Amino acid sequence: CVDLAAEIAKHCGFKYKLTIVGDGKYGARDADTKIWNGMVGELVYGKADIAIAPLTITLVREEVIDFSKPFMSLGISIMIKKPQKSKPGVFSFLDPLAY
Amino acid sequence: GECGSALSLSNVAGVFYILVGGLGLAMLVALIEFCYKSR
Amino acid sequence: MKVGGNLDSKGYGIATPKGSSLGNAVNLAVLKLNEQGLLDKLKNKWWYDK
Amino acid sequence: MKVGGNLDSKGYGIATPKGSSLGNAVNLAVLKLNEQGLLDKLKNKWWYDK
Repeated sequence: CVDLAAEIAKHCGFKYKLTIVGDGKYGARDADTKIWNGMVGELVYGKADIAIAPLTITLVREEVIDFSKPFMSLGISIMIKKPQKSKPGVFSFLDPLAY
Repeated sequence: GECGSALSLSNVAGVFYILVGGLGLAMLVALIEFCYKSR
Repeated sequence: MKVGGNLDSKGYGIATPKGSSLGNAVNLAVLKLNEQGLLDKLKNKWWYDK
Repeated sequence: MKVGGNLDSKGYGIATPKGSSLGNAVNLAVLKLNEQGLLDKLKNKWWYDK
């Protein structure tokens, strides 16, 4: 997204400052207070003029901010720890019996 | 809600035991008839 | 390891405050960059090339 | 049998001649039908129900 930001800035002809989101969040609206945090809050409260990040296009976000057409496609997925099929001893040959 | 390979030495090791008592007695009777009857 | 299919299908977009004048031009820039094949090269560069 | 994951991720849309006046109203109808949960029921009906 740094390279993408450079490309976008070139194609649209603007100077930009990369700022790390204060809270390290993508952006969510506090239920009760209705306050957006993260980069969404940065846009909502005028702390930044554009967001160039892995910001998921969502309905609740599209209700409060504008999105370009998708530049990347993804889905929720599952990560598991790696496992090894093969593990070798000496006499596991003998292990069915005990010392 | 709060609720949501090995080896058994013992089992026949007993039969080891019994087998061995069988051994000792077997030899007892053995040398008691050998000594007793023979001599 | 990633196991199974994805649970949903969506994308990332460039977001602006509602009614920002950049939004349209940024969107068209994104369209050009997609149409140039740049995004596949950049994805390979940052995911798989190393 | 379907093997592996999908190679891409996309969808079907209702298409109109460019500048057709139906496009907007049809699109909002589609949005409502999605929001009603009708499409999942119809998909079950024509894919799996039989």
